[PDB]
Amino acid sequence: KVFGRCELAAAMKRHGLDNYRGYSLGNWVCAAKFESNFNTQATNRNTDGSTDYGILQINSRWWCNDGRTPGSRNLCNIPCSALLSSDITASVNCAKKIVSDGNGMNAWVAWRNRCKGTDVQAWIRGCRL
Repeated sequence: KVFGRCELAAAMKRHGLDNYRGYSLGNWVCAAKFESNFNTQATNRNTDGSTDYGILQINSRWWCNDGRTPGSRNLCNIPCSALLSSDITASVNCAKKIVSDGNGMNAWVAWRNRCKGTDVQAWIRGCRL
């Protein structure tokens, strides 16, 4: 499923992402906008044997189990394909696990690159929240 900027804002908000670990709602819409394009079915295949999955692009070597990624941990207890459905629960759930440990949304390269220290309050402007 491919989200529209506000229904993704409203959905991420449904799921308690607004202000989770000190990052406002727009910080998330932004990472997801630049990582996948609100495309929950996106898949990228890095160098190292890992692959990135869904709307947020979570990495198979720390976070999920697709079983073809060595050096695999399974910190989210999730198959990487649960990350590609249309409901963002699994992805939100695995996003909180990530962000929680100790680096923050710095975990996401695209937020680092294109959202970090920018007026992110502008990816939620307009939306009923």
